[PDB]
Amino acid sequence: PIDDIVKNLLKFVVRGFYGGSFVLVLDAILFHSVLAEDDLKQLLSINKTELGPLIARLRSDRLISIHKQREYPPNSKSVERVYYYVKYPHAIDAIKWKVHQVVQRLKDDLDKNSEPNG
DNA sequence: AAAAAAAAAAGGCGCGTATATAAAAGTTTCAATGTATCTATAAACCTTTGATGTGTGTTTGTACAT
Repeated sequence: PIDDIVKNLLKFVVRGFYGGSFVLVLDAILFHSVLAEDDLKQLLSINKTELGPLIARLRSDRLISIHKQREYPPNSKSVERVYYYVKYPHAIDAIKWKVHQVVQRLKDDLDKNSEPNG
């Protein structure tokens, strides 16, 4: 549905004005909403400084609200995983405002213009 | 008293002191990367100990032979 477009649109921006690797964490956790954190790390098989700053954007854009996918461990102890429960509405909401802001960095800039007065 | 082996002793071989020329080969040293190994630490359990509704309990009022 538009939900695919929502994910589609997320890919575009995360690849339009973002680097290529930005969408890799998109698709990986887009495969399954409630995903174990290591699975993406395991399949990518990459370092934690090749994953940390990418995780930053996912929550810096709030696109991947990594839900604490708590599981029932067999040892009777703590169990959880960073399952990116995407907050589709809220993610774009800032984005639209984010977009607006750069336009303000042009809508204001229209007065910084052609013919010399100063 | 006589024979044999090592030291006393010096002068010099021959390139370290620069020393710059340049190519030719190679080393080591430095730093980013990767990994098992300490640790605390706060988050797992287990036990403890102070606060706690209440099952059982003292007065009220009872059908019920006695």
